[PDB]
Amino acid sequence: SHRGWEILRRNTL
Amino acid sequence: QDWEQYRDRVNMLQQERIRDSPLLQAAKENDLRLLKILLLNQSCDFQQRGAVGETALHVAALYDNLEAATLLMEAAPELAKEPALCEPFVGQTALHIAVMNQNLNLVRALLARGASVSARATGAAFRRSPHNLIYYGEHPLSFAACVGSEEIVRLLIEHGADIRAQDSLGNTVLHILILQPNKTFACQMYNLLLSYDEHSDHLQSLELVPNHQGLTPFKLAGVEGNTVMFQHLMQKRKHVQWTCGPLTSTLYDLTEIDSWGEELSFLELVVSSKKREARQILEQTPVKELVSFKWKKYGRPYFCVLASLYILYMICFTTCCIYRPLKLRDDNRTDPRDITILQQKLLQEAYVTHQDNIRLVGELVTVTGAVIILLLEIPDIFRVGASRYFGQTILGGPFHVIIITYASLVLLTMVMRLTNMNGEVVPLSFALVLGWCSVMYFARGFQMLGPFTIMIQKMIFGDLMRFCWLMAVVILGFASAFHITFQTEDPNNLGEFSDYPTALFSTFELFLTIIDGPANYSVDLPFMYCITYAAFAIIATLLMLNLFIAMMGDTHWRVAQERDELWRAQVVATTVMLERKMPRFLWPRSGICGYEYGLGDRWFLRVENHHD
Amino acid sequence: QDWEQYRDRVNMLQQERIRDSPLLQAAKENDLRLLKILLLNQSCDFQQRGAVGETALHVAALYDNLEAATLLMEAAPELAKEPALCEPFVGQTALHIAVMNQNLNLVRALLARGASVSARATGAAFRRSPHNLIYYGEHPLSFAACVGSEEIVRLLIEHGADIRAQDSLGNTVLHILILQPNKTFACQMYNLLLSYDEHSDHLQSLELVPNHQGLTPFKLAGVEGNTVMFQHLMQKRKHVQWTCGPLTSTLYDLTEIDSWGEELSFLELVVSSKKREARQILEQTPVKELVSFKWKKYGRPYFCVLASLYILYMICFTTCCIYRPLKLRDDNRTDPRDITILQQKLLQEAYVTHQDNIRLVGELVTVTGAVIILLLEIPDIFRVGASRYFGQTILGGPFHVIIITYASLVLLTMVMRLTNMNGEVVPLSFALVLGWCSVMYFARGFQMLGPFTIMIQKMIFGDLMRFCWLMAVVILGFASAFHITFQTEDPNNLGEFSDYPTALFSTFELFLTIIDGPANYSVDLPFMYCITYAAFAIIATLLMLNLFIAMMGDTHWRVAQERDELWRAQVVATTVMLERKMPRFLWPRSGICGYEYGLGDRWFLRVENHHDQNPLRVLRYVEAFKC
Amino acid sequence: STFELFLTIIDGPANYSVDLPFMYCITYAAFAIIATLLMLNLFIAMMGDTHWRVAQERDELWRAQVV
Amino acid sequence: ADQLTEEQIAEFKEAFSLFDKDGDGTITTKELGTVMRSLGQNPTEAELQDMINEVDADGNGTIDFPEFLTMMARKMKDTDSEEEIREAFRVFDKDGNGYISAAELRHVMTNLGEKLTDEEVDEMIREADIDGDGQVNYEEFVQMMTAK
Ligand SMILES: [Ca+2]
Ligand SMILES: [Ca+2]
Ligand SMILES: [Ca+2]
Ligand SMILES: [Ca+2]
Repeated sequence: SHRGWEILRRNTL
Repeated sequence: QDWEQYRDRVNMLQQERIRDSPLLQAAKENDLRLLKILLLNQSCDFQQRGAVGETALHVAALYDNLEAATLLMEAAPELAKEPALCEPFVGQTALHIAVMNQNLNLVRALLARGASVSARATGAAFRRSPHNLIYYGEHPLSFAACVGSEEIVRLLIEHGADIRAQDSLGNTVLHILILQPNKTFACQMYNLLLSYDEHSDHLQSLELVPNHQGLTPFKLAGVEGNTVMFQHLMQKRKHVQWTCGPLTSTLYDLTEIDSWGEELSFLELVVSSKKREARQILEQTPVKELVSFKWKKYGRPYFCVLASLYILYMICFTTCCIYRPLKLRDDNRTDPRDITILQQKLLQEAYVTHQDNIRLVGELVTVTGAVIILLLEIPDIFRVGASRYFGQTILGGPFHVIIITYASLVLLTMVMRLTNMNGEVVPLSFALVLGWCSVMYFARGFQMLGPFTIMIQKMIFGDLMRFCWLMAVVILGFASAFHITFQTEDPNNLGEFSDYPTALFSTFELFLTIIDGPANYSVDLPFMYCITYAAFAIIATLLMLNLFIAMMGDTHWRVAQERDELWRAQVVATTVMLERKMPRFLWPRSGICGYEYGLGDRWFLRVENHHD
Repeated sequence: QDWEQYRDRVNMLQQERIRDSPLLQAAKENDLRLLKILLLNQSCDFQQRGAVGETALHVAALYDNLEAATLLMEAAPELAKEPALCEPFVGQTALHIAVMNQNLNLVRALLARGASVSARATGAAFRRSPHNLIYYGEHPLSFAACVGSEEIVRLLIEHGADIRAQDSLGNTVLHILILQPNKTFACQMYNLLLSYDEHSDHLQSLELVPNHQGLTPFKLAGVEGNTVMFQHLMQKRKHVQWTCGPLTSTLYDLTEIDSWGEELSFLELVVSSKKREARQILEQTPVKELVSFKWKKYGRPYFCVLASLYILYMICFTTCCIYRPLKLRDDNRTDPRDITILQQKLLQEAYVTHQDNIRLVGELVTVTGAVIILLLEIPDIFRVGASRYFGQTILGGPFHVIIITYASLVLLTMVMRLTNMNGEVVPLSFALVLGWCSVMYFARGFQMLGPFTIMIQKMIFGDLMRFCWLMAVVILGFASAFHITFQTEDPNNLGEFSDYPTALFSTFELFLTIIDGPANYSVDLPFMYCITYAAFAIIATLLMLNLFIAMMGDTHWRVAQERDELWRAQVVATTVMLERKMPRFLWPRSGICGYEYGLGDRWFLRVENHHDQNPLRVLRYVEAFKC
Repeated sequence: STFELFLTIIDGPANYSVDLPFMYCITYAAFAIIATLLMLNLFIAMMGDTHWRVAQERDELWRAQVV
Repeated sequence: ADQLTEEQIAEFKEAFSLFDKDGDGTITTKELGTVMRSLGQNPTEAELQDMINEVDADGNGTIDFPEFLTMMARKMKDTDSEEEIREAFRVFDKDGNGYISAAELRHVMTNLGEKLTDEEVDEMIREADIDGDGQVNYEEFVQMMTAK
């Protein structure tokens, strides 16, 4: 889901 | 030799025969100056072929070779009419392989010579099977419809490909689109093929041509779970009434969904299909509102009436088991092998009381309540498939095994009575633990108890069995080691392993921390037992029993979403079970008909949505 | 002193010697007017160097200095031929450091003076090791191949770098590409280096030059798990037969994958490799279809025959343990220390019944069923490495320890018999709980029982041991405190802690809630016991035993994906075990050969895939062609 | 003895040769459900939930503990 | 060569095998017509040889995988992005073939601490995968990172 991609976006930032 | 190993060698033997001739080598290499010098002098019998039985036109078409094909069609135009002859490629002509590679000019050059556009390809590599990677059917119009190329398809209707032609499985060309992987292209090929449909045909339209097992193409999408092709078939069955701002009131046709007068209904074939994607048709917008209206209006109180009729029945069965004809025993139990403690034998045949005549009317309920189960569950064995019925776990599943094994054991204890058989206690106690755990079947009507009783089924097969194979290995190793060290010991002071059956039982009970650890502190236990016990306390009831809670704790949220849309496919599959079993006094025909609101005799259903 | 502390000081001592001379300081600073004024008058012996042994050309090349290099090559061209001399940098010349920094003109100026392109760099900082960050080999062609610079590589083939030259480990330059981190560049450097390969060589081609431990470069990718370099080596071993629409029927070569006549096969070196990425070669498209065809056709029924031969064997062993020669005991047990309750001693040596002759034929099965294990498991110790064999947990792992310790204990109870030893019960009961929990080895052939029995292994080492160290600490603290408060108490009414061995045992049993809490309600227990027990009920069987279910509940889904691709590497590693053990009457050679379908004598395998005809993965590339 | 029953250490106090008072069995069925069905197994659930929440926090807390 | 995109070469290497599915050795201009007709483009005869003799540098009208990288370096004219997620793509991928894959994306939620099931990580790819091959591209990784 789109929820999982917002964690990978968060971890590089 | 395996059958995959047979076709692997033929496809390699085709390569040796291509190297065998200079013609077939020049057929695939496009070297036209090695082609033209050959068939000018000594014009060979081109009947020399590969082991597949394929002509030089086939080899020059299996590869994208425009030029080498047309040179072989000029000097020999009779190559266009020849099929392949080996038993897995029967009937594949040169038009088929030209269609398959989407060689547009190679279709025209073959169609200009009168290629047979109805050549059936009855090879063993073309039929639908789990071994063949693509199922495209037989006719070359079907080969063009399932490659998503609209130009070849328009080229075969103009040269007379019969669109209503069906293959050996009965599938017409509109069926084979529904079995395709690329589901969004076949929806657009349905609009292309119905635009060439025969106008004012004598028979039915092409959307209703059945199969060789009876599946309409609209019925096939519900079986294979082609939800995209389901919504494109519902385009021609809705009539948008009005759009009052944001709302929209459409009116679904519901003739081929409900399927009132039919043996195998549409919803019966969807909820019983072996495809895992078949359950997704029961969430589409004309079916989701249909089977919920069948469930909330009639299906839920006609289940709760039935769920409360059975728990009232099973209470009457145990009450006729607790009261059971037992008399005092006279054979002075301390005389024969004083280990035994029996003190009630049976009654031979005697009902002469007053508080047992009220038991016989209760017993007779259990006999006629068992044979009703063997009258309502026995004819359902053969109409689903006798193993598809016991193992589909959507339509009952492993409750019909239980409800029949229970009902046999009430008809088995009836044979234990009326003949004065002594072992009456054996089929009764199996009848209770199968009779009561069949009340669990009626848990599917409630959202509280519905998805949980799928999880007990999904753990008792997938997860309890993978643990209990790994404990029959372990607790045989420690029950054997416990019977060794206490065979030489005194069974009068520590008798937890007096026999090898009790040693297998007391080791299984220790593992579950049910029985206390066998220890008598007033005697000296053998030191070999304590070393074997510390390992048994660590391997069994530290590691294994708590890994079970870990593993079942891990495979619960993996299938927590799978258990949720499996119960929504279970309330549908009990509605279709109940609409078929219950008489038509109950369950009036779902939908609003059109005989008074005049647009036909079809039974319509209205769905009003609010799209943002 | 550590060896990391030795090289740290040399790399700092190099900086003092650079400050020591004005030349080496001007070598790295490019101050050419401090260079030119120096070597015009009193032309020094440039043998003065750093502690690394490096010339002024080396210092002017370790930094990107084009100008300061060429000024030191004009007045002294013999600096180009000199190596470094210290023991961790032996053989590093000026061409190597110029190659390493990808200084393109510095390679040409050194190559114009005849720099030795075959100078081996045998320093202790250049060899392959877990301590050195990069392994590039020895020859300067290899230094240029592993930096991903194609211009230096084309410059060394024209000046005669022997491409077949191998370093001290035996690795040629095509090996050192496979050990690189940047795996996608070395695939393109394989296509560059084979284009300069020696045409019609007398020896083998460069794709087949072995190592100093016997590894072909195709065999090295399977060991190191270089899956990208594996698919580029399979480019030259497939022959695309036809593409009938969406399908494609390729024909893999399978000569260097299967490796029929060889001691250490290719698949034996992949499933036994210490790299965790080595298991990924068993999912590539010519190997996944190969080891599954070896498993479904022969490997699974030849395992189930063996899995049912062993459970039939172990049933015959326990049946010969349950029936065992016990006679009644005559030494009136209430006379010697009436705590004891023995009543069966042994038989001395007597088989004279009828229902024990059928036991001796069963016993003899267990002796010859144990020595077969010590004949099929003992030679396998030394060919894998005797500790790589007992601890790799892909090829058996901690079942070969069990299957040998079991089979010794059947050959140990045979020594307990035939000599009338009294303690026969001790090696038999260890033989059952090791013999039956070795049936667990045959759980790897079934998908139901396969991945679960890896999890029992991954918890009994990683997670049960980290708990049982934290409970031997705890339950020693409460068994000691329970032996204190019941030493002064009467052991006749509450005897759960009569001895300190039983106190360590009854405290371990209480923790697992097996034994009930020791309480006698007809007597007054000491109040110090109830205070110690409420802490033992909270620390042990509230916190610790339920944290165990929490921790094992947490580290189950962490390695639920790791346990799944570890079992797929376990069904392969039992196939390669079974193809090697079973005779060649069984297991015919996998693949279709080509002696009748004429293209050679290599044994081919056909894989037919259906790749989707999605337009979006093609339309971007046919538009860059059209416009 | 009530704290020991909750942890299923001591067996449920029952003497089958005498008649226990019926008020005890009603209070015991609630004590078997509230304490050792709900609460003791919610403990394994809650500690099972707050283990992976601080599994990353416990890892960089030990690296600050070896320092 | 000095185009300097290590992960686009692993994309082009799969992309070059698409055109050269026919045959093992490189592009033969009828092997480009095969994939052009697969799209239904139907290109005219003697316009294929022109479309390849304007990319080919070294005669011998077949174009090969080094020459394939020359043209795609000239197109996709130039992007100067943030360079930080291009570093993070290579650490999320542990096989280094330039595709993230189906299983490796589950291999990072297992390490980052997310309780994500097998279907939901498959749902993560389907949103991210424009060409729909089941493994996200590096460019699909960029478009799923900084575009929003
Ligand atoms: Ca080619
Ligand atoms: Ca070229
Ligand atoms: Ca990957
Ligand atoms: Ca992609």
